[PDB]
This record gives sequence, structure tokens and C-alpha cells, in this order.
Amino acid sequence: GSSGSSGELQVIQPEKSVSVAAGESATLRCAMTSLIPVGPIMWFRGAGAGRELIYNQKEGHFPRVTTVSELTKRNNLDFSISISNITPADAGTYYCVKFRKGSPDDVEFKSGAGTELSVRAKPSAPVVSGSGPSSG
Repeated sequence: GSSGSSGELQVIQPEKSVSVAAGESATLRCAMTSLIPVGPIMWFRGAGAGRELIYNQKEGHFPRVTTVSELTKRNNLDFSISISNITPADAGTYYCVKFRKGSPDDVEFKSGAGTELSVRAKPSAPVVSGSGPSSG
């Protein structure tokens, strides 16, 4: 009849592990099974231990991070992000944490399984056969 919340929210992590190259743009897929309890989204690499803030929906000037989909819209479950200019020092495992709207600030509610990033060292030049046109 009149039901808005379907079950209990849950961090959906389709991409078990991403694959990119030093200097490429990674795609950390993420989506919740619901919007309740309401709350923003925050990424952290190494959840539980050594967790480093990757992105912050609430605020934060992150140029490298380009929201794959508009979050301003209404009822936007898709919370996937794209970190451009990937580095071999940022690799590891990004855990999509679903923070719940709270005061004075949000509060950790769910923790994504943890998407492992596979940063592939920069590429290399092709087999350089001397300097000159084909001979013999």
C-alpha cells in the first residue's frame, strides 16, 4: 500500500576489484538497496585500520573525483565515484561507507565489502629499432 523503505539499507559492491594504470581514472561502483536511514556517502581505503578518506559527499574540494552520476537529483542510489589520475600509492581497497544523517555530524552505518584497486604501473615505449627507415 504505502511503503517507502524496502527492507534494510545495504552497501552493494558489484566490482570486487577495479583495474587501472598509474595515471588512469578508476571506477569504484557503489549503490545502496535503500535511502533509509537517510545519509550522505563517504569513501575510505583500509576501513577498520589505516582507513584514509577518499571522498566526501557533504563537502570537500576533490577535482580528481568526478561523480559518475548526479547526486543532487532525488532518489539517487547510484553512489559510484571516479578518481582520475590514479597513482601506485593510492592502490589498496576502497570501502564504500554509508554514513547516516546525524548531528552534529553523520555517523557510520554500513561498510562496503571493500573494492580492491589494481594500479598498473605506467606503460612503456615500444621496441625501438635504431633511428631510421626499414633496411635489409
